[PDB]
Amino acid sequence: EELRRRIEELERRIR
Amino acid sequence: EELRRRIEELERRIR
Amino acid sequence: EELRRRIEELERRIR
Repeated sequence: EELRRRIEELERRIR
Repeated sequence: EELRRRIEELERRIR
Repeated sequence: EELRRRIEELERRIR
């Protein structure tokens, strides 16, 4: 969950 | 693999 | 650590 949520937040901003 | 591939796709776009 | 550090480097650039 920890790293998944951080990836998900980056994806909203970039993709 | 799941999270690795998503990081790899973000890296292509940013770095 | 591997994937964490890569996420951390992306976060510095985006957020």
